[PDB]
Amino acid sequence: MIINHNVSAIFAHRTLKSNDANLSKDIEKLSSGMRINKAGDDASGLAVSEKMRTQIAGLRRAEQNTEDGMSLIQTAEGYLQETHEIVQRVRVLAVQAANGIYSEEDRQQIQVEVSQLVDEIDRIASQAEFNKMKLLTGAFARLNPTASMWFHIGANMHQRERVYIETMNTAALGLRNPTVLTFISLSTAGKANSVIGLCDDALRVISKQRADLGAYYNRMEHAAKGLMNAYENTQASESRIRDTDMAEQMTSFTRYQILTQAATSMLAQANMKSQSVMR
Amino acid sequence: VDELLKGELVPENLTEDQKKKKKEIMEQESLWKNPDFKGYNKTFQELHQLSKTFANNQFRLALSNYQSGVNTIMKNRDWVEQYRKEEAEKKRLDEKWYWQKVDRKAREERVVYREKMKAKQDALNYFSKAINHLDEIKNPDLRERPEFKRLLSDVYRSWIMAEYDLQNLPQTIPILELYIEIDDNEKEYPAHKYLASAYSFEENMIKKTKGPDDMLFKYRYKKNVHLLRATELKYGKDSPEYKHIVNVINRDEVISV
Amino acid sequence: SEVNKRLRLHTVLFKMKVRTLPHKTVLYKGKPSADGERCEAADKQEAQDNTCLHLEVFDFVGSEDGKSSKNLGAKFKKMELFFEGSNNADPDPRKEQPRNLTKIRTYIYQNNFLLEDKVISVIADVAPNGEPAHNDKIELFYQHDDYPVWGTPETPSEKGVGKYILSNVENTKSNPIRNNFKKQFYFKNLDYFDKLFTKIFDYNDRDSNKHYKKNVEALKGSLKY
Repeated sequence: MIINHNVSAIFAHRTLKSNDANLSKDIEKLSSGMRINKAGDDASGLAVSEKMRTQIAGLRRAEQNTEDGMSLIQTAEGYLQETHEIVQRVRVLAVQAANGIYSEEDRQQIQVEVSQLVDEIDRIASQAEFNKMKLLTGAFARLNPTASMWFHIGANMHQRERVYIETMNTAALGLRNPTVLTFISLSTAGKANSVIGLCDDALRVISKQRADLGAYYNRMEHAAKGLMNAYENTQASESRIRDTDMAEQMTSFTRYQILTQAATSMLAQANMKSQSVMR
Repeated sequence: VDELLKGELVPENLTEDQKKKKKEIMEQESLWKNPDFKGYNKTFQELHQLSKTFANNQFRLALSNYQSGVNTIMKNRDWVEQYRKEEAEKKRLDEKWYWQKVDRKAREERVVYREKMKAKQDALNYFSKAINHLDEIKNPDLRERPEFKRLLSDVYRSWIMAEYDLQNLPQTIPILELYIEIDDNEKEYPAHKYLASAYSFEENMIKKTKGPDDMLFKYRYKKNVHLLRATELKYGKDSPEYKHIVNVINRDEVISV
Repeated sequence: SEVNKRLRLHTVLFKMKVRTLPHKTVLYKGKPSADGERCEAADKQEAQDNTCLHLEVFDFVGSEDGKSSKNLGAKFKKMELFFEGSNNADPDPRKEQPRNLTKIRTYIYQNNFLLEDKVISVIADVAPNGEPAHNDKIELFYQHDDYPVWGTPETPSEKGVGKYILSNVENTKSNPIRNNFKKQFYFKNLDYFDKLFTKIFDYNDRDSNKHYKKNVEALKGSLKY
């Protein structure tokens, strides 16, 4: 019998080498929890998985971007609430000042409060801020803006929407002349009567701006709910491609582990087989 | 001679060297042609405000605003006349008592006054725009041109009249004092009459609020000076009107014997 | 076109004292200058020696954006009428028959300060009335940023640059530049200025009618007592 070489040992070692590599690949999938770990497992699957992972991070960030946009809209709408009450107060004061029983001094005492209210309207317009950006001064208007406000509410390049906020000072409300800068007065009964109409126009402008911001807020609420829905579906799609089945992978791991034991047992048999003819 | 006949401030078109320099500047500008260029440093671009083209454009903007204001005033006057004619010419089948006619006349006066005030406010807005446009012509030589003086005088006069008719008397004083420094405008007695009224209003407002005596004396002296000047310009010196105004001012002012 | 005949009907304004004008409109009467390039305003606007009509309308760059008040630039459109022969001895402008037009010059100007862009276009018709087709005596000039110099002739080597008579342009079916110009610009421009002249006449006659009515009202006012 041939003793120079052991072909049976070579075959048993070749089988053992291949199954040992299959065991290593099963350990990688079990310890990391991912079906695809290195290039060569599933190149097409990895490319789709990594594209989905970018979308999942983008959708989650886009959802965060939307809520920040809602915060800015909510913040801006809060400032106009104070502006609305002041103009209502001027409007009730103008009805009283329009009556004929008062004198010049009583109407001047009404104008004393009217001046404070106009100044407070101007102050609100000047100091309304979100993250150090003025909102009510006219920067984000439509006609002659100095800046634009876009909310990036998607995960891709051009998925952004625009928001407009008009000027909300005394001049923009028709309560102050934009060229001369004199404002409304209640010190005369005739002037008080015409102020009543001016307050009505001012209130309509404020009511219109609040409706616009409420419209902006409602749309962002729908988008944020949709982005969360999109995020859940995409992550489920990514998991189905990338994440390994632990129960199924454990079965593969056990099969290869036993195959290694059988190959090792037979390899020890092939080495001893050669000694038979030495007797 | 009409200084506004051409509707322009200065006519822009001679030396051979100047023509050569202009040609070389044009050739230089051709090489560096870039309409998208925007100067980060504004000084060199703001040098354009001293040129003739900038002054012509601003002059025509001011002229357009001034014409709009004058149009407002004249159209309102025509409307008032036509409205009075129409109100007089229409039939009143339910008007049989005198007090009803009195009430109708009062209603017409109310309507006319409201329309007049509205027109005055709009014209004043236009005239203020014209003043702002004329204020930013920074060439001292171009501000010395007869056309500039004519337009400035017209705009100042219209603004003063509108602001006075809106009962904003103190605001007209700086404009009047600027107005009487142009050409021989100091020799027009209406300006001094307006100044006398406005300074009288200022003195009365100081007296009413119990303000400082220095301001009261200053306003009274200015009012008396401009009243006497208006009297002399319209009626002549050593005239009975002049003597009467002298007596009134002597009574009004503080003197020491 | 026959509008050139109509432009001879505006000789009535020569002896008509113009006091009412449209917004941002300039009109004056004068004599031809050296070489007959433009109209020089006369000291007396009612003399019979006046032989030219100058009508100009100006606007502002950025007016279509509502930004005229920002002083972004200047633009205006004007054209000048030139006549020959002294005007009649009678001073009445109401009865005036058309006279012969020596030349018709149109001028389009635009200057954008922000872009440093200046464009000037000039059309001169030195044979206005006499032939329905006088393309050889119609001068077209285009100047951008003061280039080319004023009065620069056009050479056939460099076509489209410099002062070129209308006969130098091609009028093929492939490129009907002659026909496109005539149909689009020239007819409308001449009609616009003719209608402006007629509107000026209408307003300055309504002025006299209003004066007569005002005198009638003043006289009627004395019947109440």
